[PDB]
Amino acid sequence: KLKKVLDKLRLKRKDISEAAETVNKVVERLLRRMQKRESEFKGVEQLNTGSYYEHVKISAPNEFDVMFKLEVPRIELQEYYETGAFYLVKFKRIPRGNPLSHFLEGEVLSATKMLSKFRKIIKEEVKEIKDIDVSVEKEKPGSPAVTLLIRNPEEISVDIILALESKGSWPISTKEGLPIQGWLGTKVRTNLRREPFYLVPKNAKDGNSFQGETWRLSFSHTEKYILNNHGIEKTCCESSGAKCCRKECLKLMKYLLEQLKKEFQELDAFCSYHVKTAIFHMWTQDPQDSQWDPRNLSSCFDKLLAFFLECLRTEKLDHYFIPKFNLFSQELIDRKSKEFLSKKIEYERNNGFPIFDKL
Amino acid sequence: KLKKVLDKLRLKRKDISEAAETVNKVVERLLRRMQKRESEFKGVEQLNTGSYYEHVKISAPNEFDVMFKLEVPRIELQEYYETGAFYLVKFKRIPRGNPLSHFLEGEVLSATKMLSKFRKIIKEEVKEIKDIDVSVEKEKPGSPAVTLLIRNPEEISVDIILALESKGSWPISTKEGLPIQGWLGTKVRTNLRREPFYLVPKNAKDGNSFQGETWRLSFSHTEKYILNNHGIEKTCCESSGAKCCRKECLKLMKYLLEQLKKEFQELDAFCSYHVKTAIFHMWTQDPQDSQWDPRNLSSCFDKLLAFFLECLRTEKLDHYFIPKFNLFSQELIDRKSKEFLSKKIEYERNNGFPIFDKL
DNA sequence: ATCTGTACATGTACAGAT
DNA sequence: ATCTGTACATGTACAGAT
DNA sequence: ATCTGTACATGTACAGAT
DNA sequence: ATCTGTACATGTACAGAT
Ligand SMILES: Nc1nc(=O)c2ncn([C@@H]3O[C@@H]4COP(=O)(O)O[C@H]5[C@@H](O)[C@H](n6cnc7c(N)ncnc76)O[C@@H]5COP(=O)(O)O[C@@H]3[C@@H]4O)c2[nH]1
Ligand SMILES: Nc1nc(=O)c2ncn([C@@H]3O[C@@H]4COP(=O)(O)O[C@H]5[C@@H](O)[C@H](n6cnc7c(N)ncnc76)O[C@@H]5COP(=O)(O)O[C@@H]3[C@@H]4O)c2[nH]1
Ligand SMILES: [Zn+2]
Ligand SMILES: [Zn+2]
Repeated sequence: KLKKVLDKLRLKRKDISEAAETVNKVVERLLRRMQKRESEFKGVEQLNTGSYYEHVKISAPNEFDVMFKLEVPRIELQEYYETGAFYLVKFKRIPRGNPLSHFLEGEVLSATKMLSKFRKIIKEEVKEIKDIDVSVEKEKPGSPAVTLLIRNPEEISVDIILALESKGSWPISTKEGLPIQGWLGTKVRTNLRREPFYLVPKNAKDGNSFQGETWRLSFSHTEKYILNNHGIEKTCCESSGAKCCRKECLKLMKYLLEQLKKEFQELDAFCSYHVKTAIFHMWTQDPQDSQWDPRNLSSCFDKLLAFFLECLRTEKLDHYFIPKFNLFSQELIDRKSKEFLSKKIEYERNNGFPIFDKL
Repeated sequence: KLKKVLDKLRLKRKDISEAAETVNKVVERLLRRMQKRESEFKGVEQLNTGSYYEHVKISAPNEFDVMFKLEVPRIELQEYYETGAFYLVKFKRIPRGNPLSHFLEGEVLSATKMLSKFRKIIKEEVKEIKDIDVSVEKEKPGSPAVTLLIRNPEEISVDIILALESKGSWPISTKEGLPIQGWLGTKVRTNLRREPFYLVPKNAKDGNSFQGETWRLSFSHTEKYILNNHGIEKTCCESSGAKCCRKECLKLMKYLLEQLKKEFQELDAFCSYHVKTAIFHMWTQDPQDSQWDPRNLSSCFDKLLAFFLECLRTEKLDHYFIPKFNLFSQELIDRKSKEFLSKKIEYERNNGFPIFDKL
């Protein structure tokens, strides 16, 4: 039943090969451009993130996410009023003459300006490439990405995401986040929090305050580690261990949402990150690998579904790394929208998911 | 029962404080002296190893192992007669002002010369210490250590072990070693094998060829890791996890052997590394954390005893990292000594462990 | 001036103490 | 059940080197 | 400092086994 | 139907070389 759907969603070796050689050509070229050109982004480094590199991409290999991360030195952060996830970045002491002088304002590092130069460089280099059909997608407000459209023959999107890499303690808003103690352990949590944290040029809204200079926290690196080290036993899904169905529940849920979203404009507010967050919480609630036995795929998916509905009903979905940050606040997502998704999901669930059969 | 014995073997904090303050001073001063002038050992680095840092030291904190390890860049290893564990080290390059030219014995690096110099410097530094009563112990045949004897009132041994560090991949003799795949897993094993490997002086005084140019492999770093990360579950012995009794079993077995060795000179051939190796094999054999439940301390200890007895009776105890290196070979330990230990352990096992009550 | 090796600063798992 | 000393990892300050 | 080489994890594919 | 085992492919870490 769901086995058949997973067979459908499973990427094909040839397709992965073909898509990857092309994306890697383009990304390589861009990345070389960033340092080989005496730019203000010299020293930038590649970190692949997201579904494809987490092995939870479904249907086709047509979306690739990449961070270009730049080690900015000692910076001071300021919480963009009690969101937890948004900040203004100032320099403790401006060492001066540095690459990012012209991105500053009043001791503040403007996300908009820096992103716009990043973008300008990217468009410029993209015009300079002749063996691949590749263009730059129109900018979306509220997006930290510069997105590329490649037509191999087939359509592939690539998000190039500029990120500041900071090596200090994680911000205090994350102190109670990443609650993996009973699941992946305290040693894993402590190690993960010894890793750098990332800031991303996503603008905060209202259109009120310092919208354009605002950055946002990102833990794409931590999420990648988790997705690939997801068991309570060290050998989960390893060649000398036993398979679980955690990844496949993520795939099915992502598929449900993708399908519902294709059909219904009313679901625009919702996204795959909501599903990823919800399953992270579920993996926390039920840490034992035995609670994700492949033979229990259906019930596992069902429990995931019920949890998601609960989140819609209570209108609460806390960011996994930032507890105070409610992804389903009435501010972010309209109540009517959550009732709508609730009803659609309940429909599909109660009728053996007809929408898994269509295209 | 055995729990009361473990209560007796538990180290006291006040003792730990006292011993560690002194040990750390002396080690600190030696490492610093090595790091000075134009000594051959400049660049040497410190790695604390063995029981005390594995948290399996018993009775008193009166023994400390510390590795002074030196990276040796270009390096070629020749195996010593298919023994798996023993090698000659050759620099197939030119000195270029090499600090180790002085120890070169025509293409090869001499263990005994290097050790001799290391030791001479240590002795010299120890003379300049007037705070505490610390002396250098008479050299022991077959020992890669310069041993210090500190009278901190209480007598304390500090083994300063000279080591060569190579960052290349491990020698082929270890390919089928470290069989942790069904226990700690493939990712863990790959990571450990990405770590450097060590070489320490064999320093036998037997009389055989290449006696003073023979080094032995060492993985005390890896062993430390395994001891501190010993569960199939990432949360084993953590604060949101379940305690197991693996280390407690190691403690009991170490204690049985120590008591017997102090009573009977017949057991000089045996050492604690034998029980460490046996228990690593047991942990591979019985990988589930539920096979080391604290409630089953007697059973677990007993199965360990049973296993160990067979090793004596079949004359086989494979080095965990080097399969073909048999620690109980006829050539290392006499059948009489093995029979003697077998009978001692059998007796102990079948009559309440009276030796646990001694002293 | 600027640079950087050394060692202090901070955090927490582990396991003894109370 | 909580409190707490050691070992250990990583971030960062500044003296003395350049 | 930038790059290639090596090893092995993560995947898919598909013929022969259960 | 599912499992197993071999072949096939990419992603990622990091030693070591110029
Ligand atoms: N990845 C991610 N992290 C979030 O915290 C987040 N919050 C909302 N969303 C939305 O989920 C959807 C799917 O994300 P995808 O990864 O496929 O592409 C994302 C991703 O490649 C990148 N991106 C967005 N936020 C971040 C982030 N915090 N860190 C790194 N990359 C990010 O920009 C793309 C678009 O972001 P948005 O147009 O703002 O909204 C996304 C998107 O609609 C998020 N997506
Ligand atoms: N650690 C260790 N690794 C071995 O492969 C080995 N083979 C035999 N032995 C013997 O176990 C006994 C207890 O070891 P301990 O750790 O307390 O002190 C050891 C330890 O501090 C150190 N040492 C010995 N072998 C090594 C080694 N291979 N690597 C690092 N250090 C070592 O020098 C001390 C004396 O060594 P030996 O007199 O050669 O024989 C030892 C010892 O009699 C070994 N011990
Ligand atoms: Zn798994
Ligand atoms: Zn344990």
